[PDB]
Parts: sequence; structure tokens; C-alpha cells
Amino acid sequence: ARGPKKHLKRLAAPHHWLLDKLSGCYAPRPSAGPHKLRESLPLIVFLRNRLKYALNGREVKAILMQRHVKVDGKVRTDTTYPAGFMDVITLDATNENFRLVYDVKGRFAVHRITDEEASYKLGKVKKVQLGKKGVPYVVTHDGRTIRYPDPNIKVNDTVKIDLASGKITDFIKFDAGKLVYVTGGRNLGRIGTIVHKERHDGGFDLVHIKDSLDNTFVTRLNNVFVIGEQGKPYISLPKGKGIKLSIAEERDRRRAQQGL
Amino acid sequence: SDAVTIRTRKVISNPLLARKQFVVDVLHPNRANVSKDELREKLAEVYKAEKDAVSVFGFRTQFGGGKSVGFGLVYNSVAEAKKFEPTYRLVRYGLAEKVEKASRQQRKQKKNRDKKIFGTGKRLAKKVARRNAD
Amino acid sequence: PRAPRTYSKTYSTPKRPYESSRLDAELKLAGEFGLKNKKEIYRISFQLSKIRRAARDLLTRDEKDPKRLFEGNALIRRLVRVGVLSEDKKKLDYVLALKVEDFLERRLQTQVYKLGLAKSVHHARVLITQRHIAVGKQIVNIPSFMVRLDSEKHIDFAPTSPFGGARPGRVARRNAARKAEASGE
RNA sequence: UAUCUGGUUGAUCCUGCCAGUAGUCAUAUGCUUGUCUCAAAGAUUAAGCCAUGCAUGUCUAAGUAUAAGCAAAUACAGUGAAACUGCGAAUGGCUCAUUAAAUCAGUUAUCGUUUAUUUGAUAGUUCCUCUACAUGGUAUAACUGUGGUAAUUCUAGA
RNA sequence: AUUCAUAAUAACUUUUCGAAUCGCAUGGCCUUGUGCUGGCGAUGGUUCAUUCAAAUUUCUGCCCUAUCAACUUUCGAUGGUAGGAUAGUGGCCUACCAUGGUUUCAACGGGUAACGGGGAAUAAGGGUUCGAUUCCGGAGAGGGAGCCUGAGAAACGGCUACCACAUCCAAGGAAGGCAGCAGGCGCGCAAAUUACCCAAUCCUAAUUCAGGGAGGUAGUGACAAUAAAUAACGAUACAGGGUCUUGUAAUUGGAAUGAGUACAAUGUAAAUACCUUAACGAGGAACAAUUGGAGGGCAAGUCUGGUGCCAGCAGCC
Repeated sequence: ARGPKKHLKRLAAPHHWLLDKLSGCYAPRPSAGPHKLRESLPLIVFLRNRLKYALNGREVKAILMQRHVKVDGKVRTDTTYPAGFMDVITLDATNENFRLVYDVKGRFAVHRITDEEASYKLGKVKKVQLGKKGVPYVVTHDGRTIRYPDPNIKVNDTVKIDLASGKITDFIKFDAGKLVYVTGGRNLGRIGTIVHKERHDGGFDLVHIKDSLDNTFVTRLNNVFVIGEQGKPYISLPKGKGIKLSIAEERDRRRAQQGL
Repeated sequence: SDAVTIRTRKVISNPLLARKQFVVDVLHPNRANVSKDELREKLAEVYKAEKDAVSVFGFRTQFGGGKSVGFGLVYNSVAEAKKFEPTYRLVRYGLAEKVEKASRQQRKQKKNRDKKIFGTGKRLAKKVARRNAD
Repeated sequence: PRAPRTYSKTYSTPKRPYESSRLDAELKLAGEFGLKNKKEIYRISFQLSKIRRAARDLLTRDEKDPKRLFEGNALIRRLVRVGVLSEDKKKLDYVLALKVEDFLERRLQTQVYKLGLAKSVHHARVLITQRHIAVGKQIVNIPSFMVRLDSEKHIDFAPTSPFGGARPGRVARRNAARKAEASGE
């Protein structure tokens, strides 16, 4: 249709924004940036529908354009700048730091963190290549590119960009015995250890992952995000540590909550 | 009636805007209703707030009277209360002034009429004066 | 370009409209509980039909199915919380065996008659409509309130409604007004 | 959740079709009409014809100010019409005429390519065997004043 | 998985890019020159990646029709080579050469009162019917064609030409496109206001600020859907079942309450309405409920009255 699209209606927004189907007939439409809009989270949704700071759209406009909310150590003024996975959004006037990590059930969570550990950020290196003028460069899932990496950083792996000037610190390999986040499909938001990877030439190397409670499953390799050694993840895991309780014991613990 | 009571719940401190947000509910077992300005003064003497610096905007009485629940928020330092706030509410509390403007049809008609003038029309006005002179 | 608010209908007209046994039983229920028309019997029949359909296709699922466990436990817990089944009948063959009177017994007008306070179900309903009952603290004027098993001990008169005191009504006010005006002097 | 009943029918039994019953987020129409929440609505015939009004414009500390505009640092400094410059006007919104492997849905592909914008990196090399780099030149709008046309968001010349 | 990424050599080019831009700050150095240097930003800028997309694309899936059995290739139909053109693949086109391609497993043709899907109705199942219409995708702005600008248009709230309509006149010339919001005419069995506002959801712009018939709010509105007022209680006298329970009565009594009226306050962009409420507001022709029906299906008349005829009895009943 004659060009690009600028509007995103309600009923067409990503389901994991938990947008109310009434009270408005349009969705924020995350403008272009580091992440795809189907797997991002705009600033307005985060600041309006999660922490309940703003109440309207102009309210969060006036919060942002006073130069407050920094994404990845850089001041953002756009209402729909698409903050995505493993992003380290920080608020100055409250001295609070955040890290977008997916909840167990599937949508985004609000993970409070200390001032320390908020100065680094993991990134799944997605393609490594000999760039222009013969330099080597990696580019990760968040759109960052880093020049002159160590030659052992290979494809589908994890590097650790801090915030200051890039300059990748110690990085991780990719094999069995490594803790793994999952960010796509039915088994989203689940943390476990790789036991096996079967490589089908022609596409979609499935991965066999065993959780903490010995519930094995498989995903595609696009959704795997290795986050370090088993038992030693380099970030702070969200509340509950990613177990994927079944609904029966979800009922059990939820009525265990009831009563004092 | 003896008294109303005002209880503030779910209090959230928002230093991004230098304000505090809360859900007020008032128990008025007899009277009729809230008398909203009395609630503004009451919330002023609750924290310390200088009642022209507060604003309570959401209110609805529960079925069968007695309880009325609304949303209200307090700004410190009434300059920021004039700053971070929509103009309609500030006019509603008397700390601003409503501007008068012609209605939407007249504004649209004036814009779409002076879309037919290139420049100030001083040449057009002078020319039309001269050309209907003779 | 805005979403629809979803809607449905809680009543259901019967297949054979004109059956003397059905008309007689409907009118018997209406007299025994004081209903306005046949829509109430239809509505409880629709609710019961949904519950029995859920029970049937839950029982056709095998024993110890996790879906059977979760949905059956939720259904039984719900229908004992509203107080239609008994306390010691927490099995699905019993909820196949539910009757319409077991649901109309748990309404508001039936309870505000059975607990005293009304001496007649028709008087009970018109005393509901005139805004005279607080459940807990809340004034209610729906006869079909379907009061829970726990909140049965909180039905009383409102802070308004001169049976609960607080400044008797308009007719008595005019009566005492002409007693003060004509008989007073 | 799984019931059917009359016409043919003169005494009986079936083939059989017709009628009756009920649902419609399915249209119309008749009679009547008190309350609360909720609210579709020129699709069907005519993708038929349209009076008038409105629906696309936009400014920050940060491109251009001598408005003989409004106020109140001898280059300017505040505010701020007009016009130049930049961007947008290719999104919306409406309708269902065309269209029968066409569209469309799921599923792949680009080692077959284009992409303003956003995000991340990125550019010691320029005329040079006599030279502005403490910074080259032209215009032109807006403006001033001169005019035509019945008329147009017409524009002519200085 | 490559003639990939990248690097090197020989050159080539109406030699592309390599900052003559702007705001806010007054730092540091001394040879003290108004010399040297320096911050925080704005806007551009070539290439690569990224994001928003785009365009082509593999497999498989559609309604009826055999009174449609052969279809395509003169004038590209299927394939090869080479060129041209395009952002690029490609018979996309051209030159030359091959004679292929589809089909009773329904080709090709014809019809559609056909935009497709998510979905809707229909409760034993499978199915039968619908999907113009709130979301996704396509196509189109009276019919066609062409095209400028631009990253992106074969754009029509941009342009040009033709066709059919049609407006304005000084008769010489000019200007159009509601299948956007209202609204009008017509057509019909069939479908609402030329209202208020950007307060909300979002979008565009140099941009917290402007603008938005996108959207929201009210008006019409028995499309549809939810909840349930039009009466409740007592006393008397009789009828009963029988010393406590139902019915009847031109018998009677006081209670209750909203439909409405309305200070007020909530509500709202401002209002209306809902929620709350001061005061007023029920004694029957009040504040009165209708729509269908009654031989069986199929529920409910062994009713009443009137009109018209009888070559029937009586005789004016």
C-alpha cells in the first residue's frame, strides 16, 4: 500500500504488552530502533502501564523530555523508543535501575537491580564478519556492532558489552553445561541447561534443554540465549528463577499464599 | 451528620514529576456527597500542601451512598503544580484563566480563507482599493 | 475502528413450547418462589445446562486427567461456594443430579424470606426492590443476587431504610407533619 | 445431548411430499412502550449523481529577521506575521466494482535485490613545481512601488 | 554450500564523498597575542550492519458447469544462447535457433446475485448455510492510459490527454471528481446531526507547545444484548380446610418506594445522562401493559348478542 505503515491498532499490538482492549483504539507503534516491534517494549508502555508513574501519553512525554529516562546509558526522549530484551533502562531522580528480563509466563517483567551490575549488558552475538578495511566485527541481537573482538567469539554466542565504550569484556562459549534463557515461541521465558544440540543442515538446529526440575524440552536455536555457566549466571535472574510451574501447583502455591 | 473520613490508599511517590499519587476514598455516612474543595483543604492539612497546590480529579460514589472513591494527587511547590499539569484542571481550580477562542468551524474557515492569499495581501488590498476606485 | 464489547444471552427458550406438564411445573415454581415471568426459570435452566455439559465432557475424559483435575476442582469448589451442592457431595455424579429448586433456594428473595424478615416471598422481593437490604455493608436491589454460602450472616437492613432507623420515610413524614399541623394546633 | 404433530384419510398399513414447532451477531415491517448498563447503523438496488462547510499541515537554545510589526549590548541578541529552506502530504479513513491458482492462509527463499528514517560503528591521504582558509561568488522570494483580466489559490514587467 | 566477506595489481570516471553550518558554556596555557588550545550539544555526511518496510518467491489448499474435450504457438506459447531493460532474478522484451507446455487426477472455456482469511448461525455427532461490515491481506477513487517529484506513488483532498457527465460567466476564457465527516437528490422493503472537542488512544511536523471529521463526546436510534417497576402488609365480616390456615368483599387502616420535579455536589474539554442527595411527589376512570390466540396439532368456550336468505313448520310472536 504505497509506502510504509505508521499506525498500529489495538488488536494488532503484541499480546505480551497486556494492553486493555477498550479505552483507546490505537497501540503505541514502537518506532524503529534496535529491536523488532513484535518483540520490543516501548518507553510509554513501560512507564505508563507498568510502574504507574505517568497516567496519560502527554504525561510520559513530560517525564521523558525533561531528560530523565536513559536507555543503555543514553538519554532518550522518544515516547516509543523500542526498549528490548536485556536492556538496562535507568531512572535518575529515583536512583533506580532496571533490566528488561522476560517473566516466566511470557510477558516482560520489571526486574529491579542494584547500581552495580547495571553497568553491563549481555548480547547474543549473531554474526561475526571480516568488515571493511580488513577489520573484524561482531554484531549482536541489539544492533550493537563491536570492532576488533577476540577471534574465539563465534556465531550464536554471547558477549558482554558493558555500557561505557563497548569494549567487550570476558565472554562465554556455547556448549553443554551452560545456563540458557529462551526468548521465543511456546517455551518462552524458561531458563535451563543445554544437554544436546542436533544440527540439521538446511536449517533450524533444534536444541535440547533440561531445566532445573528435569523437564526436558526443545526449541529452535534462534530463541536460545546463553547466559553463562550452570549455577552461575552473570545477571540477576528474575523472581522465581524460571521454572514454569504447571497450573495445578500454581493453584497450590497461590492458595498457599492466601492465609497470612 | 457528624463527620466524613478521608483515607489515602496505594500511595506512590513520583519524583519524576515531584508529586505523590493516591486513591482517596471518603466515608460520608449521611451528608450527600464529597464537597470536593473540602477534600482539597483536608488533603492540604493532611501532609502539608497549600491547597491550591493539590488536585483531585477522579470521583464516583459507590452504590447506596456513604462511600465515594476517587483518584487524587499532590504536588509540592505550587510552581511545579502549575508546570506539570493540564490547563483545563488548573482553570477548573481557579489557578489559571480560560482563553476565549472562536469555535472550530470559524477557525477552520479563517485558515482555509487565508490559504487563498500569497503574502500579506497588502498588494492585494491596495490593488483592490485602486481597481474598485475606478 | 474500535473493538466490540462482547455480549451473549443468558436465557433459552424451550424446544416444545406448549406442554401441560412443563407449563404446570413452571407455574408451580413461579408460585413457590415469586418470579416475574418465565425468563427466570429459563435462565436457571441455561446455567444448569452449561454446568451439566461441562460435567459430561469432563467425565468422558479419563480419571486422573490433569485437565479433569483442575477444571473439575474449580467447578465443584465454585458450586459449593455458592452453596448449591452440600458440603459432603464433592463429586461429579452429584452435580449431574442438580435441580432448579436447588439454585432458586440460594437467591436473595428466597434467603430474605427464609431468614425471617419478610413473612412472604412476594413481600421479600418488593422489599428488595425498595432498597432495604444491605449484604455486608452494601445496599442491593437485585432479587437474583445469588448470595454466597459465607455471606449469609450479613443480610440485614441498610443504614437508610427506616427499619434500620435514620429518619423515617416520606409518607410517615407527611403523616407526622399533619399531626403537628392540624392535631397539634 | 438424542421426544416431533396434522393434510393425503374412505375402515388399515406403509412410500411420499406438503403444513405446523423452535434458533438466527438476519434483514424488513405492524402494534405498544416505564427504568439501568451496553450501541450496530445508505452493505444488498445505483462503485449512481452531488449544493455548501470541513477533512494537511509543521518551530525549537540550536537554518534564513531591517515586517517603515509588537515590546523592551552600535553588527545581531526578546517576542514574532509573511516567504525561503527542511520534513510530512505514499500513513489514515472509506468502499467491495474488478479478481477463480488471481487474491488469500500456513510454510519457505533472497548465495536474486531496493529501503528516507531509527540504532551501532565509520573518513590525518583533496589543487599541488606562484594559490582567500581569520572563511569564494551569484542570485531570487518575502518586501517597496508600477499594472492587466468579468472571473481562478491568474499573474506580467521594475 | 559460492566467483562470499575482505585484500592486492593494472588502469578508468562530464571525479561521488572526505563539514565554508548552528546553539549554549568561558575552562586551560603562557611569549599576554584580543596568540595557542578546550567542553556540552544541534544538523549533515560515504559505506557496512540494524530496524521499519518493499518486491519477487517454493510446497499445498478454493464455488457451480462436460448442453465446455481439446487448449496454447500468425501477433512468446515451453526451452537454449547472447544482448537490452529493471533495484534485481526471470521470454520481462529483442535477434537467432530448437518443438515443446497443460489435461478425464477435469486442462481451456463459461457462470457467479465471489474480494480472501481470522470468524458467525446452527448444542448428539459429522455436517448444512453465511463471512459487504470493528482485526490481518488485496484492489479502487466516474472509465481508461500516461507521468513529475520523492527513500517510498503509476498517487487522484498532485499533474497531462481522451471519453461520458457537469459548473461559471462580460461568450473572450476558466474550474471540476464525497466509495473521508456531515448532508442533499435518486434508488429502493431497507439504513442517523450540515452538533462539541482534541480532554482520551495515537499519528505527523524543525516539534513538551501547533494540527488531526484519525479518533473521542453528545443527537437520532425497540438492529441486537444485560438487570428487573406497574404493588406489599395488617384489621373486620363471611366461605372453607378446621382449635390455626387459604379465599371473597363498591369493608377499613396506616406504612414503603421510585417513575418524575429539583436546591446542591460528583460527573465532563465544557456540558447531558448515570452514581449520591435537600425539598415535593399513590389512593384507583391513579402513575390504568400490551401483543397474539381458543375443533386436534396446540394451551384455552356442552359462551352471549346482532345482520342477511329460506318456496322448511307457525302466522306476524
